[PDB]
Amino acid sequence: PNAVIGRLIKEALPESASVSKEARAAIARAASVFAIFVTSSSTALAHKQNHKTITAKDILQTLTELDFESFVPSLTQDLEVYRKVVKEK
Amino acid sequence: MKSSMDTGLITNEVLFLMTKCTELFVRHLAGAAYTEEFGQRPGEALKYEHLSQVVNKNKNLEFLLQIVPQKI
Repeated sequence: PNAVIGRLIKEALPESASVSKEARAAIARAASVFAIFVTSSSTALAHKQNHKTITAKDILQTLTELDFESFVPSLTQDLEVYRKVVKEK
Repeated sequence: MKSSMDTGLITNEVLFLMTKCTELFVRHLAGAAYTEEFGQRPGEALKYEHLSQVVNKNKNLEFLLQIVPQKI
């Protein structure tokens, strides 16, 4: 969370840019709320269709619903590859 | 009802997707804050002000208003 997020931020910004000890803290806190919010929401959407657990489609729908639809493409391919390695060993 | 508390379990497939998109969000957030302030100018210093600025100027980042205040 403190280590892997610094690599995420360095990977997203120009290799020559920089982030203050302050900005990186905010980003990390934000990543946390983001995750709680998305789960909270995905949980909500899952009950609106009144089914027991949260599917990957519920999270995929909550993301497009929260305006983070640019995410869904990559996440679906990621989900495709995941489902494959699982159906093997 | 102590075998039905174990209802609504989070699956491996879900931990995965949740982790993958939180990383996407971190990268999205960092990068949006930078572009929105420096555009395509390189070697710049992203300060706190920029992050509160993108949270202010973005509707999907609305939920971060309380967690990323105007003044640190």
